[PDB]
Amino acid sequence: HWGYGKHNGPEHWHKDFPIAKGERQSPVDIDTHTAKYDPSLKPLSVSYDQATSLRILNNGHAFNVEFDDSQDKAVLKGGPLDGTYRLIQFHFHWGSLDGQGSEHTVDKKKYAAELHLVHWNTKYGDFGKAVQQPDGLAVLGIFLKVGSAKPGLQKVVDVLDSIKTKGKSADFTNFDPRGLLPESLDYWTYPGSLTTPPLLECVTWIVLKEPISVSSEQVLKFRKLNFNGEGEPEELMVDNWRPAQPLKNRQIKASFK
Ligand SMILES: Cc1ncc(-c2ccc(S(N)(=O)=O)cc2)o1
Ligand SMILES: Cc1ncc(-c2ccc(S(N)(=O)=O)cc2)o1
Ligand SMILES: [Zn+2]
Repeated sequence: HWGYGKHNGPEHWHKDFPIAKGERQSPVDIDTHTAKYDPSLKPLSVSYDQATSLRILNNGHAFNVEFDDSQDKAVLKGGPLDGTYRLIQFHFHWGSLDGQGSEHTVDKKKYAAELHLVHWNTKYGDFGKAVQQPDGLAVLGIFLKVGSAKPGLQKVVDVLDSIKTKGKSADFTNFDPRGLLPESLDYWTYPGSLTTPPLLECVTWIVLKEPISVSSEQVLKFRKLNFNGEGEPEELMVDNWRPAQPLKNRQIKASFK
C-alpha cells in the first residue's frame, strides 16, 4: 500500500518500514564542495556489450526494463566496487514538471528525472540474497535534464503506451542500455539504500556527474503512464521520487578533481 500519494507517500513509509529512518538511507543531496576527491577510486568498468533485455513492466511504482541476469552478460565492476555486479533491471524516477523528479540532488538542484541501473553482487548468487547484504547491490544513477532528445531512449518511450497501467508488461528484447549513458563516467559514490520500500541498506551508490539530455516530448510520455491498474480511476505516474534523506555519518567520494 506504500506509494507516492498524499496518504501513502515517503512521509508514511517508516510506519511499515522502520529502516526509513536508518543510518544509511538514500537518496541524498550531493554537496559538490564537501565531496572529497579520492585518487584511489578506479575508473568504472561498464560492460554491457552482451546485455540481453527481456521485458518491460509497469509495476505500479515505475517501469522496469528487465535483463537476463542468469549469466555475467551485462556487468559493472571497478570504481568503488569489489567483485562483479550483474545488471538485473533499469528504471527511472521523474516529476510532474521539469523542475523536479530526480531522487539525488546536486547542491540542492533537482533534475527532471533519474535513471537507475540496478546490479547485484554475484558473490551472493541471486538478487534476493544480495539485498540482505551491505555490499549486495550497486546502482548506477544518471540524471536526466530536458533539452535535446536522447536517441537511445526512444525505443523505451515508444513502448510505454502498451504498459500504461500497473501489472502490464511487454516483450522488450534487443535493447542496448549503452545508449542511455553520458559521455563521461566521472562519478560520486557513497553507501546507501534502496530508495523505495523495503528501503534495505544494501546499495553502493554510483551517481554520474554528467547528466543525459532527453527531450520534453520524451519525458511527457513518461508522465502518461498510470500508477493504477486497468479499469481503475486514472492516477498519472508522476513524482515517483523519494526526497533527499539525512547524510548522517557518511562521506560522499568523487572520482574526479
Ligand atoms: C488510505 C490507506 N490505506 C492504507 C494505507 C497505507 C498503507 C501503508 C502505508 S506505508 N507505511 O507502507 O507507506 C501507507 C499508507 O493508506
Ligand atoms: C523488493 C525489491 N525488488 C527490487 C527492488 C528495488 C530495486 C531498486 C531500487 S532503487 N530505486 O533504489 O534503484 C528500489 C527497489 O525492491
Ligand atoms: Zn530507483
